[PDB]
Amino acid sequence: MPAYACQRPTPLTHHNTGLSEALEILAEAAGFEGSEGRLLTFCRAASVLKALPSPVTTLSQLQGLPHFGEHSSRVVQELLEHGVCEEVERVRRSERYQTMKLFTQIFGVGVKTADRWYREGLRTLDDLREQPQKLTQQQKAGLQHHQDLSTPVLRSDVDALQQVVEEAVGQALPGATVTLTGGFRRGKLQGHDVDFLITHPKEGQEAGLLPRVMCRLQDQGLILYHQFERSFCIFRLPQPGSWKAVRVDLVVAPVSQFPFALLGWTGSKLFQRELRRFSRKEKGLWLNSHGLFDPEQKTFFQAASEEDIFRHLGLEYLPPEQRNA
DNA sequence: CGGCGTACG
DNA sequence: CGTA
DNA sequence: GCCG
Ligand SMILES: [Br-]
Ligand SMILES: [Br-]
Ligand SMILES: [Cl-]
Ligand SMILES: [Cl-]
Ligand SMILES: [K+]
Repeated sequence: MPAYACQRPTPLTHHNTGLSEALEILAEAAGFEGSEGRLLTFCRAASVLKALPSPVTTLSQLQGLPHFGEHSSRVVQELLEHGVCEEVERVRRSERYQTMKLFTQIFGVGVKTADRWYREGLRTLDDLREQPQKLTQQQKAGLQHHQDLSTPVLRSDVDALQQVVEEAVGQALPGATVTLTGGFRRGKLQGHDVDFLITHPKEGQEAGLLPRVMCRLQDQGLILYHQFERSFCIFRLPQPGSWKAVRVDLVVAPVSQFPFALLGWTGSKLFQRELRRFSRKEKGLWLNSHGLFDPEQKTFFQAASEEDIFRHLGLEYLPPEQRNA
């Protein structure tokens, strides 16, 4: 079992779901306390279990697995022996965890803001609504739309939405294309946001495109909230006899960068962090969603495909549905 | 022990 | 600070 | 918390 998540296929559904969920509770709780290293270890350990070919039934099966040490192994041991891990349950029922989780679900609210509100004594969404002086306009929109944004969108919704986005994009710039990225490209049937990547086959024609797209979507009445090359929005999505708010991200890239942007926005979040860590630490190359830089030659690798990028990093190709780290 | 994605709004 |  |  290789040490980086980008070195191993990770499917969306797997054979260790309960174990991985428990470790991800501990990862989440570490992040709420600002312990990013511990968050990464617990996330990586969870992802190792997602990549295994069969269920873990005995503690011996953890021997030699990367990112399993004393703590993660004890968590698994307790789940295997008793069906529950006391540490995980203590986290689940703690006021700190429950409130930090609730607050960081709000669009516009990160750990730092949530922690500040927690220390100020706030605990519920209504607590925040009663103090609107404390909220940015972004947080006000996230709070108003929180209920809708808590419910998953289906792939059928995504497809109808893509058609709406494509019409606006085609008026903004004929020939420009829209590609579905994010979790739905990785095979999810349900999800909580929708990601689209926009480009044009003629290098440079995409300059200035995103404002033109947003203005047209706004004119069509589809934008419930928006604040360039990335737009993090709340869209109005049709529902039987009504509608609901959905989180939608729109990104523009020049076609020369499209393989890097697609690889970037397809995720998963942990996959991306692991891939960029691997690139820098193992290959000495600096990766982002624009390109791949050799700091010794001071050159950029001109990729024509995601397959090109994996080859250049010396990795076996992973299709998007095996990037669910 | 140091390191832990790398950007953009 | 927030977003991915 | 774990790797190297
Ligand atoms: Br590609
Ligand atoms: Br980036
Ligand atoms: Cl830490
Ligand atoms: Cl590292
Ligand atoms: K948030």
